[PDB]
Amino acid sequence: QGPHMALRKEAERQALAQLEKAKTKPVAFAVRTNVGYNPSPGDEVPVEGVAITFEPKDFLHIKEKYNNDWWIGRLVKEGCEVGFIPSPVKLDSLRLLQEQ
Amino acid sequence: VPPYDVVPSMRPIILVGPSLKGYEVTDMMQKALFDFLKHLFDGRISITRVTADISLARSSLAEVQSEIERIFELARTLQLVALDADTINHPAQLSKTSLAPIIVYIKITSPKVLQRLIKSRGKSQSKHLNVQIAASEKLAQCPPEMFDIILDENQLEDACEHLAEYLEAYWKATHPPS
Amino acid sequence: TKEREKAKSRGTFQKLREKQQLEEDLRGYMSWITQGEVM
Repeated sequence: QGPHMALRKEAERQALAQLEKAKTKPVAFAVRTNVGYNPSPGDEVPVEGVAITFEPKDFLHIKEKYNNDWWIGRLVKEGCEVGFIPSPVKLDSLRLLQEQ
Repeated sequence: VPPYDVVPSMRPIILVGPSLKGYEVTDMMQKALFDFLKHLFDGRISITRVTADISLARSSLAEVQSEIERIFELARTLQLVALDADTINHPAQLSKTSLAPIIVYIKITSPKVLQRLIKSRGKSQSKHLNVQIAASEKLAQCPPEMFDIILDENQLEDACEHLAEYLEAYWKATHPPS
Repeated sequence: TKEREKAKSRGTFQKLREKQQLEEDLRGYMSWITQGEVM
């Protein structure tokens, strides 16, 4: 409610400012994906709407590391911008919640 | 099973599949292709000459990995990387490391023309007739969708219209506008 | 037309298609040489 919206909405804009301030940062390390993933509404996404999706065997030029559950980086594709890359421990967290 | 693998930020460009390398036939066909990409993308490419077999991670581990980490250095400044590798003759030959290079597959559209190329190289390559056609067949046995860039064009400009435009479509994929 | 028909259905199409392809594959093979040795 009103006491829950004071801290949850001030985290979305603070993670959006970190997302805007990483597009000009140089590419640190790129990864090769093995499985497929698309963003969902319950994935604890920091800025709801700006997450990216990858299928099996895609490439992700990771710019920086936002937290322990989301990386910041872009898709290797014409016109694609930065986005929220799920970490391997976030990909470890998402499958075990499908069982519990 | 790890889902993410540490690959370079700019994939190294490699050429393979005309036939077996280590001959006057296959290498001198590729040497014409290294000349085109040297001056067309001059200032935004890093072209090297590869010596040690990088399909091993013969040479030890240290002499190969110090050359793999040199490819890791050539991806830091966000420019194109090109490899003159002399023993690469298979798609899955470079499937086990953490590089994932660009598999430009030179396609000879007719197998009979290769052994006419062989008799044009004198009698030095005429002693090596059927041994080149083995991996010329085996690369033709490999599926073309497993590769990256296919060149079936006899003339210079038509193999080079693909060789420039595909990586120019790949450069704009890696690099976003401001 | 009838005469053309007796030739082309017998074997004469592949005599002019191969050697026009085996020439344009020859010049592509010799362009891979002449840039190589040249450069």
